[PDB]
Amino acid sequence: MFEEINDFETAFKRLLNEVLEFDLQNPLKDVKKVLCIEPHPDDCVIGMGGTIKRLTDRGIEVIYICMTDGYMGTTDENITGHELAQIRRKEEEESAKMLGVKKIYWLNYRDTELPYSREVRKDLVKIIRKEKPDGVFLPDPWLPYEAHPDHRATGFLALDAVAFSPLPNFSNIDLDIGLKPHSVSFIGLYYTSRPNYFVDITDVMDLKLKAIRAHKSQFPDDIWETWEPFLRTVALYYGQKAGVKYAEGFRIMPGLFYHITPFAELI
Amino acid sequence: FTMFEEINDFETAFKRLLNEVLEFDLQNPLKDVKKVLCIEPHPDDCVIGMGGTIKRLTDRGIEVIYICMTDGYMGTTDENITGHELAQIRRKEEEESAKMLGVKKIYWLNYRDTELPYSREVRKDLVKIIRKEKPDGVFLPDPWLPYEAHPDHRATGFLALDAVAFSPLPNFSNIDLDIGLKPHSVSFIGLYYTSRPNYFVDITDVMDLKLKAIRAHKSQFPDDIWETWEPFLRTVALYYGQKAGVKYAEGFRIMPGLFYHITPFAELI
Amino acid sequence: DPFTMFEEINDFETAFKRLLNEVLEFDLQNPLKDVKKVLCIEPHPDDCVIGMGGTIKRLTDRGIEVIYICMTDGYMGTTDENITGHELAQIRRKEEEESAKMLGVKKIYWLNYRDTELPYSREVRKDLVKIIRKEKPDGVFLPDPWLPYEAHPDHRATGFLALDAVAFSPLPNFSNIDLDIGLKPHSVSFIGLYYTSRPNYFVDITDVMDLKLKAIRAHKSQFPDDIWETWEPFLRTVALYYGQKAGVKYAEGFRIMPGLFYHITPFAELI
Amino acid sequence: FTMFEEINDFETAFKRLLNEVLEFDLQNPLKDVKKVLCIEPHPDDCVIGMGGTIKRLTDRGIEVIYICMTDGYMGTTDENITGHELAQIRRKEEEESAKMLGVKKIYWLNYRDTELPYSREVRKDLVKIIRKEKPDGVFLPDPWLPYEAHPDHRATGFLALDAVAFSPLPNFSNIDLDIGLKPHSVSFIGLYYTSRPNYFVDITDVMDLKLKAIRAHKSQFPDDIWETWEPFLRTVALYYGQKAGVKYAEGFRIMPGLFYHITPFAELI
Amino acid sequence: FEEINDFETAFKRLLNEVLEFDLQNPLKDVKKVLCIEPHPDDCVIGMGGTIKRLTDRGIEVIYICMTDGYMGTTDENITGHELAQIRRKEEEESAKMLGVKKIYWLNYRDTELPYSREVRKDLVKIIRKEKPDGVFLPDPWLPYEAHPDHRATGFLALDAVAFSPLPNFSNIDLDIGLKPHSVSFIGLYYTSRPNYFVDITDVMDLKLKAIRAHKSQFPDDIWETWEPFLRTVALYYGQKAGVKYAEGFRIMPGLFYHITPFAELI
Amino acid sequence: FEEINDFETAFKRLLNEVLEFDLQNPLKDVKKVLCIEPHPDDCVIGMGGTIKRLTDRGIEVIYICMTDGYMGTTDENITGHELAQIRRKEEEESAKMLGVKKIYWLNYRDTELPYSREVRKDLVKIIRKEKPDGVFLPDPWLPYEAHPDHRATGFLALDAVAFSPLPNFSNIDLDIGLKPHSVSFIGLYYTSRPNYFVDITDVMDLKLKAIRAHKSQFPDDIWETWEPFLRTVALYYGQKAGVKYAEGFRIMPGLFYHITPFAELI
Ligand SMILES: CC(=O)N[C@@H]1[C@@H](O)[C@H](O[C@@H]2O[C@H](CO)[C@@H](O)[C@H](O)[C@H]2NC(C)=O)[C@@H](CO)O[C@H]1O
Ligand SMILES: CC(=O)N[C@@H]1[C@@H](O)[C@H](O[C@@H]2O[C@H](CO)[C@@H](O)[C@H](O)[C@H]2NC(C)=O)[C@@H](CO)O[C@H]1O
Ligand SMILES: CC(=O)N[C@@H]1[C@@H](O)[C@H](O[C@@H]2O[C@H](CO)[C@@H](O)[C@H](O)[C@H]2NC(C)=O)[C@@H](CO)O[C@H]1O
Ligand SMILES: CC(=O)N[C@@H]1[C@@H](O)[C@H](O[C@@H]2O[C@H](CO)[C@@H](O)[C@H](O)[C@H]2NC(C)=O)[C@@H](CO)O[C@H]1O
Ligand SMILES: CC(=O)N[C@@H]1[C@@H](O)[C@H](O[C@@H]2O[C@H](CO)[C@@H](O)[C@H](O)[C@H]2NC(C)=O)[C@@H](CO)O[C@H]1O
Ligand SMILES: CC(=O)N[C@@H]1[C@@H](O)[C@H](O[C@@H]2O[C@H](CO)[C@@H](O)[C@H](O)[C@H]2NC(C)=O)[C@@H](CO)O[C@H]1O
Ligand SMILES: [Zn+2]
Ligand SMILES: [Zn+2]
Ligand SMILES: [Zn+2]
Ligand SMILES: [Zn+2]
Ligand SMILES: [Zn+2]
Ligand SMILES: [Zn+2]
Repeated sequence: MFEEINDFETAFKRLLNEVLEFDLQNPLKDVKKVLCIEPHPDDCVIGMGGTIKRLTDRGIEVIYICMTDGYMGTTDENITGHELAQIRRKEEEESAKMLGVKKIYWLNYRDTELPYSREVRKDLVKIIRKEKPDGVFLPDPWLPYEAHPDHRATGFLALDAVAFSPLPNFSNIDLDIGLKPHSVSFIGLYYTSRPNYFVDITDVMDLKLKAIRAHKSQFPDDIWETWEPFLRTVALYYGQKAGVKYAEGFRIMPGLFYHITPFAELI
Repeated sequence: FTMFEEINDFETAFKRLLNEVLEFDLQNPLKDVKKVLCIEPHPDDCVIGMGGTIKRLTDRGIEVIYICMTDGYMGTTDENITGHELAQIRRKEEEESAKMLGVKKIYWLNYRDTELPYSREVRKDLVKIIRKEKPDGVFLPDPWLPYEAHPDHRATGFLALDAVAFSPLPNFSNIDLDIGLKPHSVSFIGLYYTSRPNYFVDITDVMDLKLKAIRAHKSQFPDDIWETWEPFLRTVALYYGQKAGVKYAEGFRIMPGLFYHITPFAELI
Repeated sequence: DPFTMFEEINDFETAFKRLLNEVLEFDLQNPLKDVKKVLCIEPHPDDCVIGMGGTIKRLTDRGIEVIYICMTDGYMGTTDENITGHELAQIRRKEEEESAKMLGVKKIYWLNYRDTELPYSREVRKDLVKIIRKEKPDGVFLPDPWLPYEAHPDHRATGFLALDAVAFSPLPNFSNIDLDIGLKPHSVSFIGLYYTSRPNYFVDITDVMDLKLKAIRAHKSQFPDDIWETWEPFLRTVALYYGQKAGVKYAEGFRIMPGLFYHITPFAELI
Repeated sequence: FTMFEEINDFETAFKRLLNEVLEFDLQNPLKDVKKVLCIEPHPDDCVIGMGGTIKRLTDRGIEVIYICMTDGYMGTTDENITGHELAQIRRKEEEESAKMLGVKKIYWLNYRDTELPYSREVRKDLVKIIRKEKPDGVFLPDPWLPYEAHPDHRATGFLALDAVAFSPLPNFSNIDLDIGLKPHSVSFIGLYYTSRPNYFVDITDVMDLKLKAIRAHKSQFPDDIWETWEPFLRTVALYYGQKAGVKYAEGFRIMPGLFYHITPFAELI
Repeated sequence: FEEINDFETAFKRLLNEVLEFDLQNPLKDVKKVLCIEPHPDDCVIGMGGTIKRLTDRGIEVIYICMTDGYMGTTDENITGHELAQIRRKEEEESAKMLGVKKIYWLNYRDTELPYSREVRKDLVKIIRKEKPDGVFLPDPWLPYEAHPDHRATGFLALDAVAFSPLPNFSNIDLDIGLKPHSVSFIGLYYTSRPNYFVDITDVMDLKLKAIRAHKSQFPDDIWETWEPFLRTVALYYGQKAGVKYAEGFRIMPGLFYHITPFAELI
Repeated sequence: FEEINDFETAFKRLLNEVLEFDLQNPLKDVKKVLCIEPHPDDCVIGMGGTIKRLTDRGIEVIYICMTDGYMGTTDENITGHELAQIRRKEEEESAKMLGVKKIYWLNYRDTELPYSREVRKDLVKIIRKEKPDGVFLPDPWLPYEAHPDHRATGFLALDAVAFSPLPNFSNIDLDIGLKPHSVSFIGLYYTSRPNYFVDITDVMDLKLKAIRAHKSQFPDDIWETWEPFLRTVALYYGQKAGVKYAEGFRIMPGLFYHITPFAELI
């Protein structure tokens, strides 16, 4: 019912606490397996590398999905995109090990050329339906001034895949060959400007930064002079709001708030 | 009139632009509207979004036509219902919901749920209807609604605005003209499902009919589901209500046509 | 980048100020310092003059080369049932050539994608990069694709495509045939967003306003007297909005940020 | 109509299928046709392809409507003519060519020369017209013409056949119905520009008018060009002529609608 | 590695010795086949007789239906959504009459079947799961075939067969269990250039009854024209096979579907 | 001279006098040609012999490779990214053996070559720069060609040739220096309807060695079947040219690629 209620603030608090059982305090309660979905090789480590270490240690299985092949990411006129792909595959495998990640799916869409297509949704759902994960981390597609199409696409496609994985009529051949529908229990947005849940990474920062530099191709010493200070400044932004030094921010909301929720911004 | 060049305050020029130049009436914005389109992504989006307001407009004697972008093919967790069945069902569910609110005509584009293109082709389909029904008003979902993760919603919002904007251009889908349909300018644009509403409608009296017209969509709202949705729908009506100083309201964003293009102060309404 | 350790910082506000001033050398005060050549990228014929026509005059006068890229052909922009889109294109080409001269713009590239039908495709990125790589410009102006309530697809597309083209122009693996036929990669030094609701850098145009408005009306097809009764007051009201924030009468606003902030920068909004 | 199962020769069943079951009339195939569409990829394709036949049909009192798929934007080597100019020009050139042959109405889709999609959207546009003009006949270029390297031609051929086939299905572009246009079945399909024609038309009397109506397209045929095209166009008319036992003829391939689907003996006509 | 100097010699040696191409008994070691149909009814109309004979000889036959049949009615009262639901049941009944147990439905909309990468990926996924020995698909080179769903299905089928064995193609299929697969046999049905026939004179009455199972597609109005047609087709194929009623197929070695200028000579 | 009443007369006069079509020595004034190949190896397999002979007679030959060869291995250990890198080196070595110095790589992915406007624009850009006299491309009408990248390359090549001289097509090409260009000669390789041949009996062993340069595509397993095939192809072409081993091409006037119902008669 809820007919008896006359205040919005009352109905809001009752909707989150009683109806949805939304737990912002310990939101990872029953999570044994998560997917981290990264646009490019290095996006998971840069975005939430610290948190992935902490989850790996607490004994939680972490699987990467890498949307693109990193083909474009060099100014060096001597490295063909084909070489760079081969390289950045090895660089992610090394970064992965340092953080405790064992499995990585490679979609192999070309860097800069990631469709916001039905086909890519179907690919992501196939994996979600197989690995039956409890949680999914994906980049916030509403991050202001994000000018990289592969990031915007990955964010939207991830949410669509999460939302449609439980619908048996969606990519129905997945069912006809064994894969049953699946509902993810937890959705975390990384790389967000409106985080509502933080993770202290002050202890783990040095490992995070070493696991980033594992991506040698992306971070020679030239480049690293600018990126190290940046990455620290990011951790401090998140830290300020979490009252620690170095933190990683995430936006966590109930699945319901990703649809026709005009008060979604109030968490 | 007197010279606009003479103005030195923005606040002055702004108030003069809205009141004198545009004649923008936030007070009674539906003044001369005899016919409106409500554009819904899925079967149930009109009734959930602005079902109350549709009843009130139907009663005040205003013709209300639905355009449904998709067929609802995907919207069941029941492994026994093919998308083809569910479409057939949700067509009947919208026809029943429609009658309860006083809506007589519904156009079905029949784009598949989850597979609504943001294509030129879909704009052409919407314009064709607008040009035929010559409506005074169009309601459509705010495509800028924060955290809206459903592509069919984002698409419908953008496509609707594009269709409104391009319906009056004779060079757009010119075959429409060559077969009878003359260009048309809509007089009124309302965004429903918005987090930035500037105009409200008391629905406290009509809430029980609205909720009954939602449950008409049996396939979407068994009792399991309805335990969570009823409280939600009420919480939404209260959010809108708070800002309108009533209990249960429906919010809309209404702006002048001009503000949907290169208007850096559009947010200030 | 002096004596001090970046690890030793415990305040965000400190690290932020040090990132912008020392690491990035971000100059919001005089951001155009060493710019001899800019591209202005416009969705339709008239978008450059309406958006930043004043600023283009001032840059032309200070001796800076300004090149237009026009994404579309303006084919759709008339209610007159007698003008075919093919006529209107031909017309608006001449109207932009006249507007261009009044502002000191000599070169204009026409992509000739049809008005209302501008793809957000790879192909269009390749076209923009080709030009950037040829003209090796120091600066690019493009419309803010995050402008609230912008309902025109050609505007949203142009904004995104422009940023992508800027970002990918320096990657030799992107449209590699461009290289194989002479065009070397290029890094733009400056990015300005026009038509933005979050400007951080202004330009007094109070002196230039009357020329700007005359250069807009050069687009006769788009601004008969009927229409102009509503647009003149609007355009002035816009200049005042920007003016208020710049403490002058009539200004043009731009959003200028470091290249890095267009990617995974959660504090990008704080500028 | 008497006892099909007891046939044991193919040749018998074939002759009975064409004569009795389909009533296929290769002799006088235009019997009851009062209105036809000629579908041309570019401005000039109808006059070059079947200009003579169009004159003869116009004279015998039959209404002939052009559909032009593209705008001709690309068709000049002159570095001074923008595609926008050339479109405007070739529109006037087709209007003058049209009058010389007795054609009053022309639909312009305005897809750009070289950029004609083989999309669903273009089928929907063609069906809209077919459903309005309710024509008895449609002429379109044979998409199986060997070594045809122009995509706009291949596309137009396929799209035309699809539009003919789908015009009578009420579930196809259903909004067409919801706004007045009822389904329509075309009675006659003619392929022009074909290497396997089965029906000819003497144009020996009309040739000089045809050639004058081609040159109406000044932009496409200066004197330089015309030195090579006039002899070509005559050589084509002779190829068709040889098979029709006249001097100058126009060839068409006419088959029953059914043979455009899963007909392994389609080639035997 | 012979320096042979006649083409006719090298040709006969290529087919018989190098490729072991058996036009005589080409189904030798086939325990499982896919029949790929554009629309519900295309398998039964095309090769319904042959499917019965393969079912009886104990061979597993699986249907893949590309489209939903949404468009296939002139009746202004039947929504495409109804017609889909109906034609699903009609194919299930037709299927049983011929001994077909499993049917995959891609549910691409009738008239709207993309020739996209995405559709290739869908077909490969199935091929890689069912590991079939054989695939039947409609000849995309059939002259005057004006139905896009048919042309598309033909091309997509061949592409799927060709790419199913490449581990780099739709690599996620592998990462979740499905290993690459090489089909051993490719049959084109609905072809004007058949090189292998099947007597269906005994089975014809069942075939025709299994077609009429598709009530929506064949009321009595329509059936007056289709029955004679379907018989005339069987006779065309029959004439070349020296029986009354036959079904024709084009069977070639995998290799001949690529850069083979003498492919036509079989 | 309108007053002709035989077709055969007008036809012979059209080819000889009006068009000056020279099937006898069609390469007369050609100093530079493009060979357009779908995959790395398609030029050497298709017309490798002819490329050697043109290189020797002092004619510049440039390759355009549409795809990256990413898919072309059954080996589950080679990522497509590795295979691309490899086949680049394999084509560079094959190229040198035949006298080819320059190669353009479009880097569209194997199996994923769009028949898009964008790809036409890419090909025209090159044609307009290199101003070649001749272009060789695979016959898109080759019967039973089931590889989409081949069909696409054929069509795209013809479109690029046809549109390179139109200043309104990809107009930015002009605005940055590249003037329009008309190719003088079009040769279709990999065709079943050739009208012009080239003896390669002398060059065969080099051709075959230049093919095997593509190690990734031709281990010894594979080569057992391909060597006999490649010889059988050369013999097919040879038979019609009255030599042992030949390469066939279809050469027609530019005009015959449009609305020419007698195009087949050459
Ligand atoms: C798009 C833009 O202007 N921002 C730049 C980023 O694109 C860029 O990120 C890197 O871009 C490459 C090009 O596509 C990618 O291959 C690479 O994966 C990606 N790296 C990350 C961090 O995801 C960064 C750093 O090069 O600079 C921005 O300015
Ligand atoms: C996108 C997301 O994660 N949010 C969920 C919504 O997608 C979902 O909305 C319903 O989605 C179906 C799938 O396409 C539609 O058929 C149906 O019309 C739609 N309902 C509405 C209100 O339009 C809702 C309901 O399950 O839950 C969200 O969390
Ligand atoms: C309502 C909406 O979505 N936007 C309208 C605009 O379309 C329109 O702007 C003009 O649109 C034409 C059609 O695409 C363009 O050709 C024309 O250049 C464009 N003008 C500018 C400034 O770029 C305006 C003006 O009528 O109204 C908007 O509301
Ligand atoms: C495909 C090819 O290379 N053949 C040429 C034709 O494509 C070409 O056709 C002409 O193409 C122009 C640009 O697409 C069109 O504007 C023009 O209408 C069209 N001609 C006709 C009569 O349809 C012809 C003519 O230049 O030459 C062929 O060689
Ligand atoms: C293009 C044309 O004129 N040929 C017609 C066929 O397209 C048509 O095929 C039928 O099309 C329906 C709509 O796409 C399908 O639902 C239906 O399954 C299909 N029939 C078969 C046997 O597959 C046929 C039959 O109406 O008539 C041709 O003339
Ligand atoms: C389509 C089909 O069934 N025929 C096969 C050909 O497709 C195949 O060609 C090869 O395909 C690979 C995958 O795309 C390519 O990487 C490779 O370049 C290509 N070979 C050539 C000659 O270019 C051939 C050989 O693998 O076998 C046919 O059976
Ligand atoms: Zn990234
Ligand atoms: Zn919805
Ligand atoms: Zn504009
Ligand atoms: Zn043409
Ligand atoms: Zn069919
Ligand atoms: Zn190849």
